[PDB]
Amino acid sequence: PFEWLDWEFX
Amino acid sequence: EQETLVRPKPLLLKLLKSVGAQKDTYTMKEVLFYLGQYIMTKRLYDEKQQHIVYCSNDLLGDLFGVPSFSVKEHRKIYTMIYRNLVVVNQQE
Repeated sequence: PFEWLDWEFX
Repeated sequence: EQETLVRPKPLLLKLLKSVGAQKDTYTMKEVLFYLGQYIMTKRLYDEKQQHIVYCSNDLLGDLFGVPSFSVKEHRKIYTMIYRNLVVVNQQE
């Protein structure tokens, strides 16, 4: 669920 | 496409080690990705408002110089990361 720049971490 | 070759300074390098990255030279893309994984694994984002990072009680807060920030603050994020690395002379 953690979105960051170009990526998704859950 | 963020291929800038960089050498993290000691603080940033410590953060990267937390997620298993122990090399000295990276692409910017790698640094950015590993910092995202850092925030994930340290659980520094708000479970109910996931773009909010609360870093006051983490080493990350020393990097950013603030107790909290939003992942929406792209310019600030890039700025603070670049100030914590040295861009390599010989690129490619």
